[PDB]
Amino acid sequence: SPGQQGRISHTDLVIGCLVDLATGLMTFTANGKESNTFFQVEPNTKLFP
Amino acid sequence: EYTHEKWAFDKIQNNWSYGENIDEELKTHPMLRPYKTFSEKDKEIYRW
Repeated sequence: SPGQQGRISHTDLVIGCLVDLATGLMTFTANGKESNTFFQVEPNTKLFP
Repeated sequence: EYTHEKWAFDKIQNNWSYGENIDEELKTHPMLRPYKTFSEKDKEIYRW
């Protein structure tokens, strides 16, 4: 959060990752909100969480 | 003014705010205001 005073706020954070195996697109979400970052990869690629 | 600002900064970052009373539980202090708002006699808390 902007202007957050460190770890004073006792709230958990959840980050989700989505991948499309047919188009090569990887996206991320945080607390149910979208993010501007995205990635594109070539066919026949292996990925590890 | 610097001494006040440093004392105020540490308190405000520990989530303390302005209010009529000095309360440890509710995190309130009446001196959590600009040094310019203090009277000359009040400024003696720092100058003395």
